[PDB]
Amino acid sequence: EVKRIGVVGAGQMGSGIAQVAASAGYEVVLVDVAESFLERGLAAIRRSLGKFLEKGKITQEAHDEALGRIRTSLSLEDLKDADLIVEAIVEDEGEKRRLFERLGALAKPEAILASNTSSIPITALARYSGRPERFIGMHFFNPVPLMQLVEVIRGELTSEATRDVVVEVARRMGKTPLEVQDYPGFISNRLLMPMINEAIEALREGVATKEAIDGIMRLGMNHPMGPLELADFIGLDTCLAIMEVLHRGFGDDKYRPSPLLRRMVQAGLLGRKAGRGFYTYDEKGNKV
Amino acid sequence: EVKRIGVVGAGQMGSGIAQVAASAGYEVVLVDVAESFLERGLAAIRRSLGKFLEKGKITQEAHDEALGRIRTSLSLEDLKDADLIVEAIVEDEGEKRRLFERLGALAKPEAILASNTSSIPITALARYSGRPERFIGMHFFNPVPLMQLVEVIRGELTSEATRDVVVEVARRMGKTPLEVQDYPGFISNRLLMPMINEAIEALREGVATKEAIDGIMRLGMNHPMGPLELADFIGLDTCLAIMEVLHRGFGDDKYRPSPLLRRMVQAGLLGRKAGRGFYTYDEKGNKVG
Amino acid sequence: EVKRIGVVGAGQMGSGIAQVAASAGYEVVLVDVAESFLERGLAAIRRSLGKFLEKGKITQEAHDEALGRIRTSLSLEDLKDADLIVEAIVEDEGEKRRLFERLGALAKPEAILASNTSSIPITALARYSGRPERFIGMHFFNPVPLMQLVEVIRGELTSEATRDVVVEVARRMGKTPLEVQDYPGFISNRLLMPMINEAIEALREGVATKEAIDGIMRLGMNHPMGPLELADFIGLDTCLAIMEVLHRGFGDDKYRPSPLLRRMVQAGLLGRKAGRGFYTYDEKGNKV
Amino acid sequence: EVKRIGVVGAGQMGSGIAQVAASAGYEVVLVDVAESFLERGLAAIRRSLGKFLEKGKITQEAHDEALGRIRTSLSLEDLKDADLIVEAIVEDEGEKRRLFERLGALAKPEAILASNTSSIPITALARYSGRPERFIGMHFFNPVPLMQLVEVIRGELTSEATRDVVVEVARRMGKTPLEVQDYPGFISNRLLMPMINEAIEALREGVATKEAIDGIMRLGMNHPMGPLELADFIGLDTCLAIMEVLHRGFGDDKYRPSPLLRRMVQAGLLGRKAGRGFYTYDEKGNKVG
Amino acid sequence: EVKRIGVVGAGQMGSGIAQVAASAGYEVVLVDVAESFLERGLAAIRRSLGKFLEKGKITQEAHDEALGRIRTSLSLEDLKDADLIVEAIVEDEGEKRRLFERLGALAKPEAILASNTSSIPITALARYSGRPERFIGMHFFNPVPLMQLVEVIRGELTSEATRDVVVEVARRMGKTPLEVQDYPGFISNRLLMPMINEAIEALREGVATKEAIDGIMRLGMNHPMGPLELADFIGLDTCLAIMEVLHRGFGDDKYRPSPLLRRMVQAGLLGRKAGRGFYTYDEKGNKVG
Amino acid sequence: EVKRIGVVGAGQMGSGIAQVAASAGYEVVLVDVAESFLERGLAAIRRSLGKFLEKGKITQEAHDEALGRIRTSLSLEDLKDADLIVEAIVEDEGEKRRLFERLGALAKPEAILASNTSSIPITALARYSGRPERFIGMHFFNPVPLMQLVEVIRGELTSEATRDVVVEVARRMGKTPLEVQDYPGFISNRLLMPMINEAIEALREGVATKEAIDGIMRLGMNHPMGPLELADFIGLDTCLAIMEVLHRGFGDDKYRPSPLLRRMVQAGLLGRKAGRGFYTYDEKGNKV
Ligand SMILES: NC(=O)c1ccc[n+]([C@@H]2O[C@H](COP(=O)([O-])OP(=O)(O)OC[C@H]3O[C@@H](n4cnc5c(N)ncnc54)[C@H](O)[C@@H]3O)[C@@H](O)[C@H]2O)c1
Ligand SMILES: NC(=O)c1ccc[n+]([C@@H]2O[C@H](COP(=O)([O-])OP(=O)(O)OC[C@H]3O[C@@H](n4cnc5c(N)ncnc54)[C@H](O)[C@@H]3O)[C@@H](O)[C@H]2O)c1
Ligand SMILES: NC(=O)c1ccc[n+]([C@@H]2O[C@H](COP(=O)([O-])OP(=O)(O)OC[C@H]3O[C@@H](n4cnc5c(N)ncnc54)[C@H](O)[C@@H]3O)[C@@H](O)[C@H]2O)c1
Ligand SMILES: NC(=O)c1ccc[n+]([C@@H]2O[C@H](COP(=O)([O-])OP(=O)(O)OC[C@H]3O[C@@H](n4cnc5c(N)ncnc54)[C@H](O)[C@@H]3O)[C@@H](O)[C@H]2O)c1
Ligand SMILES: NC(=O)c1ccc[n+]([C@@H]2O[C@H](COP(=O)([O-])OP(=O)(O)OC[C@H]3O[C@@H](n4cnc5c(N)ncnc54)[C@H](O)[C@@H]3O)[C@@H](O)[C@H]2O)c1
Ligand SMILES: NC(=O)c1ccc[n+]([C@@H]2O[C@H](COP(=O)([O-])OP(=O)(O)OC[C@H]3O[C@@H](n4cnc5c(N)ncnc54)[C@H](O)[C@@H]3O)[C@@H](O)[C@H]2O)c1
Repeated sequence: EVKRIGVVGAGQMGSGIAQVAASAGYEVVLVDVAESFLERGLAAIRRSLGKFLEKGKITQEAHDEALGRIRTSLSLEDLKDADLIVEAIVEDEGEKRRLFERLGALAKPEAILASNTSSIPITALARYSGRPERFIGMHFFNPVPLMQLVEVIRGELTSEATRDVVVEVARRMGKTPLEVQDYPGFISNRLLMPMINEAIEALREGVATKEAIDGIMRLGMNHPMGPLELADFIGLDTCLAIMEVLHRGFGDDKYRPSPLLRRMVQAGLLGRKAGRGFYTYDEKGNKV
Repeated sequence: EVKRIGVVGAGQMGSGIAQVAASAGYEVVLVDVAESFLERGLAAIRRSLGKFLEKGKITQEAHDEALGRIRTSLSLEDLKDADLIVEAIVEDEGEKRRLFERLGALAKPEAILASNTSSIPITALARYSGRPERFIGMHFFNPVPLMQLVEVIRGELTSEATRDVVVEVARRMGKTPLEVQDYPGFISNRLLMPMINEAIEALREGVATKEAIDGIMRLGMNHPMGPLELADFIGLDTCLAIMEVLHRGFGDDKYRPSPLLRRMVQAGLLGRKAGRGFYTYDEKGNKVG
Repeated sequence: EVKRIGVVGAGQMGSGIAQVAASAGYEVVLVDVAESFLERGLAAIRRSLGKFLEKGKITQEAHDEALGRIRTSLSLEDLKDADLIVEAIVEDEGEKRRLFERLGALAKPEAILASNTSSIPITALARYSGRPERFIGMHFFNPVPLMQLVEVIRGELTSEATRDVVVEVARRMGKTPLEVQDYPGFISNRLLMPMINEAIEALREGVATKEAIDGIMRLGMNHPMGPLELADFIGLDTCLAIMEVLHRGFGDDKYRPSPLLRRMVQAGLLGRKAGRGFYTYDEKGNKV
Repeated sequence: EVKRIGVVGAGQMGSGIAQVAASAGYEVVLVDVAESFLERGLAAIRRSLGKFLEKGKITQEAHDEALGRIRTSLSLEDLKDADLIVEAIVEDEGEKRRLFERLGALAKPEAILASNTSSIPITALARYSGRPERFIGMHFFNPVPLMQLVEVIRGELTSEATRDVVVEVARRMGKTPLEVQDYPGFISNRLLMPMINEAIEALREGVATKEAIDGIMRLGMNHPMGPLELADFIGLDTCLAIMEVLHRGFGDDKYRPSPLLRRMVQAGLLGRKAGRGFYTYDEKGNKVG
Repeated sequence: EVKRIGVVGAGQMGSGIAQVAASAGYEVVLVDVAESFLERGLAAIRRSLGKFLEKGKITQEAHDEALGRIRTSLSLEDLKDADLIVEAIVEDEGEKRRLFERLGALAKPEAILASNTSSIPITALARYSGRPERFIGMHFFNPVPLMQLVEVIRGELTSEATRDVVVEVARRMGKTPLEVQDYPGFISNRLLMPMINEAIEALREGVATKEAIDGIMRLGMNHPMGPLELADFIGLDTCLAIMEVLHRGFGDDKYRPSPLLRRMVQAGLLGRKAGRGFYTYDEKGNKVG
Repeated sequence: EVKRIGVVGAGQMGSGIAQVAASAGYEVVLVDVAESFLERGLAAIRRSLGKFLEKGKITQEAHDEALGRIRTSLSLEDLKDADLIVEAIVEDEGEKRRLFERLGALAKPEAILASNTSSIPITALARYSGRPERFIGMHFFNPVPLMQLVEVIRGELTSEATRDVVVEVARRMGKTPLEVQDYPGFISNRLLMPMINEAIEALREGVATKEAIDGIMRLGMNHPMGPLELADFIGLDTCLAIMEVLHRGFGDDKYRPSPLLRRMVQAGLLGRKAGRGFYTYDEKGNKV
């Protein structure tokens, strides 16, 4: 039944989702708002599939056939016969709302619509879609070709059938789909971001240096990255937005953002992407 | 310096601290309250040093010399000339208080006293010791011979000199000492335990199953253990006690224990050590069913 | 501006290109698909530099410093910061196309990409690269350490700046760069291969023996090798592929391969590398 | 006298023989029937010499010089001036016969011809060669670069001089040549294979499990591999073929193949190379329980 | 349930079985027919335990306690309350029969009787014992303190319970018990001895020298000893007796002893113990000439 | 303060000294006069570290890191920043003199120079170095990775500081440094070689056979090797050279070489390395 997958957004996540869908044997249409963004997206797909081929993880045939199953477009109308459309556009409720109203109008009636959103309520996006029973969260992990997890998020009205289809797509993509209810932060961000926020509060209070905090979590807890270097990697603007969703969604002070996180974002010290957050980065990323 | 190290408590942590001190070239006196506990402790040390020798991490000489530098005793008086005494007894403020009053009285004036406590304020233990400028937290990670971290916790009155001595001992033990202020949860537990507590709240609220929660944190965040299986490993009684220290010490509802964590502890479902917490364990401590 | 040169293919030509780049003072990253091929390539570089040292063409210092400037790698991503990348992989348009799509995606924007291709249109490879203004033919001659010529081939879109950079690299390598337009056979193969093909036709027609044909061209025209022994040296499969490129590219019967050349290739009589073409060879490649 | 060695067959054994000949300082011409087979052969030689280099058994120079002494060819005529030609082609008497008739015709008169055959009579191959006095068995052990033994097998007509030359080549290859007469199974297969066959019969009779049989021979007799896991390693088709040579060559029921060995081969349960014999193997050739 | 072990025969094997039983924590009564034999037996036990102590494989305490658990006796009646009695007397069916009839009469009803026999059918000895369900083969390997293997041999009537008890005793002795059915040669001798016999036949036929035969099996097959030097080590009289058991028990010419093996035994060339078999030995048992 | 160790001579001793320095955590530069000698040296280091790894005496990490700390070179100038340089070249005073004059000129002023010489006076080599207070004997035992002893030899002018640094390096190498004054034969050779020489004289005089002499010293005195088999192991040329240094240095006939030792050396019967001395050896160096 699922043969054709639409992906909206050829960014960090959408280009990975398009790749894993194509590698699984699905026909893929990847949509964005400018040719330059589509080109940047297929460049990321060629680099990733290229590494899989180089290290003997896939054959020449599978490499070339996967690329052959990806078509790019500037036109949402080219998703009219997709069985599943995965949205991976900017993390902005207004933008996703306008997209899902359009997708609800043009997608064939049996098409499932899915969001890769980190933080926006699945139930709200489901209402904007006009087909809430055929709406679900399909939350991938960065970078998509390397991360086995899909967090599958049921909206209030998500049907059993919708969940079964998306769980099977994840399995065909070589992923482990784990199901969660639509509450603020789902599981992934609800568990991760308050610990990062607590590290930032400990830093503000002078409990320890950034090096001591990151070293304690790496060496003591075997986290691959400490929370402050991880915040820099995610982006401090993204960290703040997720803490605000927890604070506003639970309505509980428990989830208040660190005032130092607010201050860093006001300063534009947004992490690796700005060349500076808690640490300073050179042009390649790497700390200095 | 420091030539002679006392370790009080030949348990899970103290037997590891004794081993790493001995392997570093320090003379060690390991003290407990019964011969059976000392025997269990040196059995753990022989098993660990045995594995290091077998895998070529140490020589026969270093293996034999390390064991040769460890003496056991039932008498605190045998610590009278220790340069550093590390306490690793039961996590109970009253017990540690009575021990530190005794150690303050009998240890030579220049001796530094240290606690491996997970949660009890270093500043309070420092006052009980009678020598707060020569008191410090020296917080090791389980299992001590394998975990490179020492969290070094300054009490209000801990001197620069005391910190310098203990940081150097940790380096000679092959550890990375990272310094933290004496506030509830230090860094390690303040960051870890509220995330475990949040996983337990998500489970109570029906947001996901225990398998989905642990799988998401393992696969998504590359945590070696998910928070619920980790809670079982630490002990749910220990998890609840640390959340209570954060709640009482910060005085902030932010750190309130999950009602499900309280209920599990009331039921005696304490994790691996009880054969059941979030998961069920066999006699070897592996999941079953 | 050019400090770092990538070479893809540690074969007959790529190992020579890597050597002359290293001897010229450039940092070299030499890439192939297996460690054994890289080892075989640096063994050829050590043998050649060893002969240059023995005959007093270079000093011990220059010998050791040249080897010191060559790193081998199985990862194309190690060419991310190369100023110039020269491709010397198998003569197959599909293989080169997939390589150049990958190189275009991973190389820094200012990097120039070049092909050592004998026959494949530079303008086509330039399109596959995604950066045609920064694409050029850089055609070396076998064996690269000994042959002074570089044939520099402008694609339709090759910039003046790209040509200037590659002409300067050739000069720093001690080579004479001579410029040609991207048309079938360039100059080198367009002039050489139809004369070899004509010798094969004269042989098929019974006009003379192979010895008479090669002797006439050696003694009469002062060619170092007659065309039939030269065909055996190049490989009859390579001769046929070049004649096919001339025939298909000009679309002109003038350039039709000799039916005897087709027949020899069907028989696997490919020349020196098969132990037999027009002549019979021993294991060392001498006539018997 | 021996400067130039021909090897026919760039397979498992021939590529090893070529390598050890080249490492010993001989010029080697390695012959096969297709370029792909020659490429596969020199790939195996580069991998092995690469490991010798990595472990400090040889220098970069000796590595490069050894490879420099190996030339490949599709033409038997290129063996016209070889002093010694060692055949390591398919174990098929007809194929070896056609090869040895050709080699006898083209090799210079003083050239010695040798077979690596496991089981075909040396005396018969010697007759096919047309120079039986200059024919001998030179039986190497898998893998050739690692195994010190050469079993040197005299045909009925093999001269003293032929034996002396081949014994000296084996010594220059760093091998221990041990001399045997041309009778079925020589020594190696005559002694080994009937014991493997007996283990298979004991298994068929229900005397013990495969694990008990292999464990008894490993622990009791200090054999590195038990006979059933060894049969799987050799290939049950090869084990059956060698038992048939003993049975037909001695003409004695003493050497009859186990009916269970026949049945396993009829089923295609050939051992490691088929993914299953007595034991089951994964793609890497390790057992799975 | 097994606390007390009887061993009958204080020879090469019985003194080893007594030692490993004592080292495992069992009370041991070691019986023979003369004081000199008992003295020779405990001398071998002191030498072996002495070497374990010197090399630090055991403590002084364990050394002294093991010797303390061994009593010697000339009276079978001293086995009246043994839980397990292991026979290790001369390899003679008549002698073992008379012993087992006596042991069946005097041993307490729940006592298990076991034979270390190399070759005599377990089922026959079981019948002589009068308690076949409580009879089993417990076949140790020379020298017992060093060899991990026990071959456990079920008689036709041996109970599951008897097998379970003897397998557990072997494990407490630090051994690996591997189970086999009572058929001629069990597994160990059925697999080993026909290959030794074949080496002797190849030698008689002039296929190769003794050095070539032993060298081929050492270097080619990674056997620690070649079959001819191994035959000398075992004793050629023992080799012939085991081949006779295979020949008579299977009733199959396949297992006929080599005529050269018979001739060597007729000449008294019995191997190391006679100073000459296939090889010549000095008084220390090293090859000479 | 000692971080970087130079070793000159990649022979039997120098390759062992380089290995033990690298295993102790020092950065090592190993120098010789030809590539083949450096290759033979690192082959011996790989074989030795390989055996330590195989028998579980070291970890994979320690094995790989030790090899990673060794660089080879044909240029003494690469020792310009060594803290300690240990010479282990040919036992020839003229060669060591020319080396130490060069090392004195190029090594940084605080660098200590040490000789592994068996027999040449430390005080003389110290004068050739131009920095006698920073010169010392550091005499290792064959084979270096297995032998715990370092004989530390004070020249007339060797400073306390120089001795302290070299004693500490020996301890970090896992060795037991024992201090001796610079007089002929130091302690090791002064005690050992006259007893070997006496065994040779007893053999020449027909007092006993070589087997009786070696058996008496093994069984009676618990020497692991008898003096004649030991002479074969050391090399009879080395034994003679050491006896000559005792004879010429003390100026005392007491230390005259056995005429049979001179005769054996004149015949080239040098011991294991020649396949024959007092005993005959196979290619593996076992008696025959
Ligand atoms: N980056 C992460 O690690 C990560 C992880 C999980 C989930 N997410 C979520 O995935 C989504 C995408 O994030 P990203 O990191 O890939 O962002 P990105 O900026 O890399 O990509 C966003 C893409 O969407 C395109 N786009 C914007 N508006 C559009 C519209 N109206 N129609 C079509 N295309 C439009 C942009 O041009 C761009 O190509 C967000 O909701 C984010 O919260 C991010
Ligand atoms: N984060 C954690 O996992 C955690 C939690 C709580 C406390 N701890 C800390 O770890 C250390 C001990 O924990 P463990 O897991 O090793 O425990 P354990 O119970 O295995 O060992 C403690 C040892 O102390 C001995 N002991 C008790 N009272 C004593 C006394 N008065 N004098 C001497 N010995 C005495 C006990 O007999 C026992 O051998 C303490 O410093 C404790 O504060 C660990
Ligand atoms: N050989 C000549 O005389 C000659 C003359 C001039 C031009 N050329 C051209 O140069 C090119 C190479 O020729 P050659 O003779 O060196 O061939 P070759 O077969 O010797 O070498 C090709 C190498 O490329 C490697 N390779 C293949 N695909 C690869 C990939 N994707 N990435 C990295 N390495 C890869 C192969 O493993 C091999 O080592 C061809 O385009 C040929 O037409 C050849
Ligand atoms: N593999 C072993 O363990 C082993 C042990 C000892 C002896 N042997 C014997 O060595 C010989 C080779 O065995 P292998 O395992 O190397 O086999 P293999 O199949 O790996 O190699 C045989 C090679 O011979 C080539 N070949 C076949 N017919 C040929 C012909 N007529 N002329 C030229 N080349 C020809 C094939 O192309 C192949 O490359 C056999 O006689 C075998 O019995 C094998
Ligand atoms: N020697 C081996 O390698 C070996 C291997 C395994 C099994 N076995 C078997 O073990 C048994 C013992 O062999 P061994 O090598 O110890 O022999 P042994 O001759 O060394 O010991 C036999 C002992 O039994 C005693 N003995 C004889 N008759 C007796 C009797 N009626 N009552 C009590 N004691 C008596 C003898 O006095 C002697 O002390 C034999 O059945 C033999 O086949 C021996
Ligand atoms: N071999 C022993 O058992 C032993 C014992 C202790 C001391 N020593 C002493 O150690 C020194 C080394 O002896 P060895 O056995 O290692 O000798 P070796 O011949 O094995 O090694 C000497 C190395 O020095 C190199 N060399 C020669 N001149 C050189 C120069 N000018 N610069 C750099 N390298 C140069 C040679 O090429 C060779 O690789 C001698 O002084 C010897 O007396 C030897």
